[PDB]
Amino acid sequence: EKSKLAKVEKVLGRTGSRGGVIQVRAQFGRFLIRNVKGPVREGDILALLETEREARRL
Amino acid sequence: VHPKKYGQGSRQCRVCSNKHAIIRKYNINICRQCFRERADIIGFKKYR
Amino acid sequence: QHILRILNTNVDGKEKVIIALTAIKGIGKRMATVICKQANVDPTKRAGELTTEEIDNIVHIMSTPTQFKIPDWFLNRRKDLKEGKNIHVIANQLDSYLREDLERMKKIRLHRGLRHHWGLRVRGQHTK
Amino acid sequence: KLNHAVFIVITPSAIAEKYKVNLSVARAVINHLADSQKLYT
Amino acid sequence: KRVQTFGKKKTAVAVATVTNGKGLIKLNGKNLDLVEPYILKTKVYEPLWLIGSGKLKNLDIRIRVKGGGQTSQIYAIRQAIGKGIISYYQKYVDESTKKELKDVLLRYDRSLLVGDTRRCEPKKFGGKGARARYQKSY
Amino acid sequence: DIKLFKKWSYEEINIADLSLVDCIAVSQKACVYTPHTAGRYQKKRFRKALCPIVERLVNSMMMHGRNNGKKLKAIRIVAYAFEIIHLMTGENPLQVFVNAVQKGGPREDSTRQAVDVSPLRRVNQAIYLICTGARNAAFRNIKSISECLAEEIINCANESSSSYAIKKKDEIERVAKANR
Amino acid sequence: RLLEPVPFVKTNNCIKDVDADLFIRSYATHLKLHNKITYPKWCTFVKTGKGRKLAPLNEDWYFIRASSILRRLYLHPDIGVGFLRRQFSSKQRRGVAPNHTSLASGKILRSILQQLENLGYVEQNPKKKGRRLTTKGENAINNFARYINKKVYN
Amino acid sequence: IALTSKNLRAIEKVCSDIMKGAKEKNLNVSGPVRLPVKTLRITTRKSPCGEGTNTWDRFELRIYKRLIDLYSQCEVVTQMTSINIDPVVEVEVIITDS
RNA sequence: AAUUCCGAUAACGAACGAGAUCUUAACCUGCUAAUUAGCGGCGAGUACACUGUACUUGCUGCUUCUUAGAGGAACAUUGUGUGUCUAACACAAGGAAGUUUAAGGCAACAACAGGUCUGUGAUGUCCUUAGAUGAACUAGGCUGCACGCGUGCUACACUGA
RNA sequence: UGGGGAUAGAUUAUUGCAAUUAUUAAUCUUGAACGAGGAAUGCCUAGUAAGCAUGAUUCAUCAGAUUGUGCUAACUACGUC
Repeated sequence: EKSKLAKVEKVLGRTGSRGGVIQVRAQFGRFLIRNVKGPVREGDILALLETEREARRL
Repeated sequence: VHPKKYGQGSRQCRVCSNKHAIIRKYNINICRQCFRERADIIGFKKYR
Repeated sequence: QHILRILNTNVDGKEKVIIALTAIKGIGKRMATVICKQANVDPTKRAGELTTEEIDNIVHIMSTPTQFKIPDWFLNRRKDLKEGKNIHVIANQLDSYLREDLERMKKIRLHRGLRHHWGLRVRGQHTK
Repeated sequence: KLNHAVFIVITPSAIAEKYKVNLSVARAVINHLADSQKLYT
Repeated sequence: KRVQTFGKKKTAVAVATVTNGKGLIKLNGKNLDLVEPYILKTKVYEPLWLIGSGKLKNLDIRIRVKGGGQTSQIYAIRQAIGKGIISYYQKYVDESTKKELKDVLLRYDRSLLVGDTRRCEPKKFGGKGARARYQKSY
Repeated sequence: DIKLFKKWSYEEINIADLSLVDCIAVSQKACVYTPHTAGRYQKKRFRKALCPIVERLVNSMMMHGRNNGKKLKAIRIVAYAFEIIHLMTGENPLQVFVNAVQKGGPREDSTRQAVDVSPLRRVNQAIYLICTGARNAAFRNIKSISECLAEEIINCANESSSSYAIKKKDEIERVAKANR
Repeated sequence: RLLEPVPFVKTNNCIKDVDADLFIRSYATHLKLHNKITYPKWCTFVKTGKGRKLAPLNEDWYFIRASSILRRLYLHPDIGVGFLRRQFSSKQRRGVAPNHTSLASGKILRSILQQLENLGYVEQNPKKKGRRLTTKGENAINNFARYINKKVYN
Repeated sequence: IALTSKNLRAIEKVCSDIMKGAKEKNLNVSGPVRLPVKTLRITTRKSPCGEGTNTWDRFELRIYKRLIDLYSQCEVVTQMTSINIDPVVEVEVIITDS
């Protein structure tokens, strides 16, 4: 199945049990809230899978 | 008596007469515990 | 052709001749290699290209190899302390001699013989 | 287990694959054909 | 005339001597190609390819490499050639031309200009490694 | 102008998921004639982007037990692997590598609810998966490593079940999709 | 393979201007062909050094050893036997025990050195302590080096 | 003269004083030759007994050697040196005609 | 990084610790210096080219590199973000160096009936002292082995032998 | 399997007053388990880890030890309770 695109705008915070998850605002309104695994910098572009599955901020 | 001029029983600490743990490097002939008591005045200072 | 059986199995035949020669005794390899050079069977070929005459020559060289140029120190089973003096004695005869030496040790008695009879290693493993 | 033998891309693996040969025999075929790893013709 | 300079990566040192000549380059008594590993060979040819073949055609280069292992020597040579070419143009040829040349080298890589300063962290008792320790067990 | 091993052009790419091109970063100051550049890559988080994608592939490939630190043999194996690729299939090897990375990376994964995979991480995981696939194939297996590495790169570039990396990515992507 | 395009000016005036191996193999082959230096017969039954722990297993090696030694002599102009023993040393797997480098067998080295010396290639002196290279050898090595460089190059 | 010591600062003071002393009298010295420092290093286990963690300390005895070759009458230079030294500096003869 | 600072604040002011100090390793002084270090200068050959290159014996300005003395150099410097906008942090640039440049060393208070009298002519008491637990000599033994647990070494191959 | 070198058998050397419970050394022969390791559990963030050596300490003789030192130069972050 198929990639879709959102560009990382802002890194909000590192989350999860072992700290490996990161809360992120991404631009596809056309904002999308994300939880991402692995190192992210601003101006990275994030590959979406199930595109309507917007996350819960902590 | 039957000493040997080689091997462990041939030699002993210059200060304390222990046969064990002797520094023979540079011909010091002192056991390391004794050497720790003397180590500054001999010149063997600590640094790094 | 391929799939030979000599004194013992030597079914090697896609395999190189020298390693095929090792497969009897001389698995230490130097003894096999010097015998191969002295016999003058050539190392290049595979063991399915051996000549019967070449094999016989190898047996001839192997038998008492002092008379070629193979050195006395290089030779195994040297002094073998007795009135005589010996050579490397090959295969089941070699095993028979080793067995013979162990039998002599048991009669002779000293600590190595006694440990061997008992079932305990020669230099010690430190069984603690 | 081996089942490759004496008689009937120039990598040793390709020759071994195509003709079902041991790699020394594959090398022997390469040398015959031409007339560790390095630049190709 | 002649300028002498160096390159230094790990415990290697490579002295570069840049004199007036014809384009002959040696490494100790021996020609420049004779350094062995083909991959790292290209790294030492690399400054020649960035600067073309004309600039060396007026100059003979002699190199003396002492100390360090294989990788360390190659980088030290690469560094020394860099430092050599640029320094010769500052004393003899022309500062603007040298600045242009320096810009070309800098634009490609700063590693050529100034060596990496990484060097060993000392061994510390309680383990074979520099920081690594003996295996503890309960 | 500059070319890899004097053999591969590196002036052409496809655009991937856009993120991957930015990450792999084949561009003039990242170009070099040969693998083996040991500049400081652990300066900060992002710094791995500036490390050449070929350099990254050699470093990963060198990794495993007895083969550690033997970097020149690992480089030799990649150079031969590209040469094999050039002959076996019709494309430029540099392009074949770009295709393999574009297919190869897994995009979603789970720690506790699946979460999206960051693109730098996705590149690293793909390189690791390709090399691990080569290693699994290599051991005791008669075919030489340069060819085995070449087979992983072409199969990953194609997209196939004759690549470990795609299979592993499929496994990762399915588990994440199922969990979430 | 052996030829590659070059971005600087080669000199071709010495052994220092040509790769070790091609020069060594050709010189070894030439030496055996000429028959200046003997095999000798006893040398086939022994190893190069203890790090091998096996037969030398390569036939023409003695000429190679001589050829490399001769090259080392041009490279380093005053040396003795110990230098050779150290040069040709390699690692010895001691079974269960760790590796150590272990010196090359000194008789074969001593014999090669002596045969070269007899043929006017190399020379024992007190002015410079050990073996140096000497004049008939120096001329021959230099000339043979030129002959090879031209023959290989084009 | 050749100066050997385990006190850097003392050697330095001696170096300056003989340098000034000579330069009054126009004497020929070949400028202070600092030899490679030798350190006598001893690597010592802490604790007189085993117990507790294996803890080592590394002792260093750093010896300084410095060298000056001099063309003059011996007696004045040695007398100037010998009175001006602190006993931690060990003085050894060296002399030239040029 | 830090009872590190700020800030608040019935406390204000302190002190030790910590930082700091010190030893290396990291860069620059075309200053300081040449021996038992280099570099050239220059004689002399041996070799090849070609209007220099390689290689050895003899004499003898230079100090870039070998060595080692003294001294310099970063303080988050500049720029941009975030921060009570306070202490400060983040990013980019500059820079030999930006996690106090990297590494060490040094070790508060109060403990533990932790370890050591098998290091000591440091040492109490209790034991022993000519059929000695002193001094000393010859063997044997500390490594023995149904078996249980540590730390290492060497492997299980072809990115290899 | 020419991987693997445990094990054993035969040697001549070398150190020492003394080498057998093989001090150590080489030389030929001898060719065990072991197919990547259960449950468990250790170390580690940049010239490090890993791999590869080697100097020194003990030493009459004895490194598979310890301590130094280099060369070969990874992975993965660059955080969370």
